[PDB]
Amino acid sequence: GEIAAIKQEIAAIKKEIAAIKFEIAAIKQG
Amino acid sequence: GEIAAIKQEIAAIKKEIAAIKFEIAAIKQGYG
Amino acid sequence: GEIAAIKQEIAAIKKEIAAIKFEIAAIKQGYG
Repeated sequence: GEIAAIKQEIAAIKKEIAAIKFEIAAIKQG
Repeated sequence: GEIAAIKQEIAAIKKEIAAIKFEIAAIKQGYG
Repeated sequence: GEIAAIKQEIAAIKKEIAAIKFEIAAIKQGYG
């Protein structure tokens, strides 16, 4: 259960990193 | 132990992500 | 190997975050 939750958190963080990289690229366009 | 250390790392990472998102919010509003 | 894989994921995330923090500094930087 603890392991399931930690892996879920890792996936959510990677999801945010992906989101961040797209935001940064949009800012650079300009 | 091992699992505990992994949780501290994940917790510190989450703070860094929150700071980055806010910085990005600030930049898009002309505060950076 | 499974727990080592989780530790690799964490080290990779840390490298991505440091690179992001550099990119944000570069977006912000002026001639100061």
